Amino acid sequence: QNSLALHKVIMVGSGGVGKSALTLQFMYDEFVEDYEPTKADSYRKKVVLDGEEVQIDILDTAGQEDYAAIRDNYFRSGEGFLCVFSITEMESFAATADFREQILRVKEDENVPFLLVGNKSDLEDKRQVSVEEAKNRAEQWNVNYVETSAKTRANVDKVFFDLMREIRARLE
Ligand SMILES: Nc1nc2c(ncn2[C@@H]2O[C@H](COP(=O)(O)OP(=O)(O)O)[C@@H](O)[C@H]2O)c(=O)[nH]1
Ligand SMILES: [Ca+2]
Repeated sequence: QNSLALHKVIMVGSGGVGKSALTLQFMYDEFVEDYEPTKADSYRKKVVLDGEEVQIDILDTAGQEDYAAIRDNYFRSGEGFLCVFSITEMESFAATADFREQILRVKEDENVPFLLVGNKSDLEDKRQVSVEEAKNRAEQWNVNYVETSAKTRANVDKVFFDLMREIRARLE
């Protein structure tokens, strides 16, 4: 009846960027390459965050919602956001602006816990989005930029843990 902190994370970003692959790497320690692109789902896991046992809830969104009101309701439920793009697809980086605005409209707080996540860092030779331009956007938004690979696990725990650290600090 002792209650753990429950950190509600939402994955956002355009299609194919790695939302599900990041989620499933974090949850199950597997790189999953064919996860149904239209499927949204939630995941929960106990994690030890800076020595404190907590629960993380991850909503892996898929952009499928029947109404804007439904999408906004999901976003309103979230406490922090991983805003993912693929470093190999410039258009997915451009699309992060829309997710940022959607989140800000619902959460009404420019300091909402939020990381800009450039995924597919193992595909450096296919990079379309420079580190510099992504860092500059993160600086404009006052968020951290982290590059990840769901394939190699690089920075996967970091993005989820660092987002939980922002939720913990900012929603106190
Ligand atoms: N090389 C590489 N491929 C990735 C990575 N993350 C996702 N993928 C691939 O990109 C595709 C889309 O990933 P997915 O997680 O389903 O994208 P979502 O639509 O954002 O959920 C799949 O074929 C994945 O295997 C990554 O970090 N590196
Ligand atoms: Ca997905």
